[PDB]
Amino acid sequence: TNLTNSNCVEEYKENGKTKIRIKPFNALIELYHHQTPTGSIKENLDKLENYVKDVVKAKGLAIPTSGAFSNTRGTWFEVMIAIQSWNYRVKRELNDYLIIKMPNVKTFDFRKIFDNETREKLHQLEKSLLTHKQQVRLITSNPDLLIIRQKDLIKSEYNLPINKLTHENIDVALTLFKDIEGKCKWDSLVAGVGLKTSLRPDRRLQLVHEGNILKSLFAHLKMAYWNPKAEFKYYGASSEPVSKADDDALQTAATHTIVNVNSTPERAVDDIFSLTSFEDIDKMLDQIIK
Amino acid sequence: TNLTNSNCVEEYKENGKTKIRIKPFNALIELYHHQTPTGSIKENLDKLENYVKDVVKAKGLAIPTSGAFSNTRGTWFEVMIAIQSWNYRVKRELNDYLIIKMPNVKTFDFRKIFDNETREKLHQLEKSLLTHKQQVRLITSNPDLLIIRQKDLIKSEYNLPINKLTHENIDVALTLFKDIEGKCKWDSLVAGVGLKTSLRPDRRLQLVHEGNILKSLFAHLKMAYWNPKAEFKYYGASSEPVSKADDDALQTAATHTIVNVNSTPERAVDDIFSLTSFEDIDKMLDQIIK
DNA sequence: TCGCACCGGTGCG
DNA sequence: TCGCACCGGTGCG
Ligand SMILES: [Ca+2]
Ligand SMILES: [Ca+2]
Ligand SMILES: [Cl-]
Ligand SMILES: [Cl-]
Repeated sequence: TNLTNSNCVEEYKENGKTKIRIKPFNALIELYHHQTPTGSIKENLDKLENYVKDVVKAKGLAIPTSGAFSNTRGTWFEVMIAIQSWNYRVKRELNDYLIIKMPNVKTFDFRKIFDNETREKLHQLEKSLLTHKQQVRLITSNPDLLIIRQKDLIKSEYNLPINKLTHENIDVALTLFKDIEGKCKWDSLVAGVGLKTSLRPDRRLQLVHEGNILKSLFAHLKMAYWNPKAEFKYYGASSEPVSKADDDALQTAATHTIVNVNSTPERAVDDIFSLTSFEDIDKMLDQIIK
Repeated sequence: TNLTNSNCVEEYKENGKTKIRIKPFNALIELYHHQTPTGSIKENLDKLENYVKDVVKAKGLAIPTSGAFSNTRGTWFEVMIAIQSWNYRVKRELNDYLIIKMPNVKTFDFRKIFDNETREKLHQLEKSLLTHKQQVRLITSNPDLLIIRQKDLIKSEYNLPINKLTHENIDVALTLFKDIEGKCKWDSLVAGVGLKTSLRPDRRLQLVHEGNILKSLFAHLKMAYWNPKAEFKYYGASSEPVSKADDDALQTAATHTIVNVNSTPERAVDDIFSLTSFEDIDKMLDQIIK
């Protein structure tokens, strides 16, 4: 019952008023410092939410808003996937694959992953797209997970599994991206994944935009290197059931692949996964990689 | 002070519990039955929100959630733009232009606007995109406003201005789409507009997806009819200031226009408007149409 | 200071 | 019954 000394919430000052802030990572640690989560993802998210809700209540404080939990639930789901993806490549012994949880585009633009030769190809494109009366760009939010196949990137440190959630464990999973800055050959990036706790008819179109933009960058790289064999695939994943409507929407073409009558149409999002249990995270990775 | 007899909120039964529901149209009528809104849009939205908030408070009831107001504010902004667009074409005497507020994709798929010859061209595309091992589609939410140039579509009934907000006035603005079912030639549709009370780094990419998909449908129509002169433009509009970041994101290419080194890159969203006052709605329409 | 990216809770047909 | 499309309120660097 010692909820009163929890640190999953945090008081702070704003306009002479004490304000409340959820600490999402702290909530993870306090519930999982002995054992990372198992069973139903959706149920674990609610357990985390009802924990903080009990911490505030016993502390005498105001309930955080629905917006605060949306932000927080998004992080819980991402950290859960990241950690389970870290452990997947260990127990499967995939010594040439990395599954990386990416930060936001300002912290680390995903194009920074690539080597010099490829970063300049992309810069040739970027620069040429601005050299017109009407300036154009190619912008999107960072993919949530990147799957990279490149042997020389794996170090022995990565083969140690994460059995418990600590500030230090979460930090290595969430800074792994740093190790690969500059080192990737263009055709080593093999897939990306967009993660959402839930979908909505509007928010689900964000996955399509993302895949469309990434594949467009990649189609350009296929051309510059004149390599028709290399592929980049993009995927969505939800913590809820995926309806038929969600399915139809996520069948939307990568529009540059439908210009001519003889082109093979390509989907922007190759597939959408409904992650009910942690087991399903393993199942999804099986399809993506193999 | 007679807030107690307002109908902008409405009690209803759910699991033996009386629940509260905002009636957004009713709020509009009760505040604007003598005079449609003028001045600052953003301020009028807050006036509508503080009206309902005062109605519930004086009635003794629970405050509607932040989600309820998001849904409601979205409608207020749309009805305001629609009505002001109705009056724009009247006072400007544009006898060959319609600016139509569109409903959702299930109520009225926007492709229903087109004549038979064009609806079959689109069906040839739709059918061909499914005739592959990997089924693909072209899906998006309905554009908020359509701008259509076709003389034979204007009737004298449309030239009467809307000076006050009544259930009957709002209804004609919101059912105008019905009049044009089947009657549009492909190159009569000249622009679309996506309307948002506010932007966010994720929600703003929805405008890009939309414009990308619409222009892709249109590029196909340009090809089938072999007409290089016809254009379709797509625009965004916010009720808040538009930052530089919002601007950069909305400079994103329509990806099918950047495949070859000699193609002229096209933006998915041709421009983004910050609508501070009702006057700005008139200004935007001036740029779009002329 | 603000930009990024998160997602639930609606009103309505 | 649910699918559509709406958008604010965050935690954090
Ligand atoms: Ca995501
Ligand atoms: Ca809109
Ligand atoms: Cl195991
Ligand atoms: Cl006037």
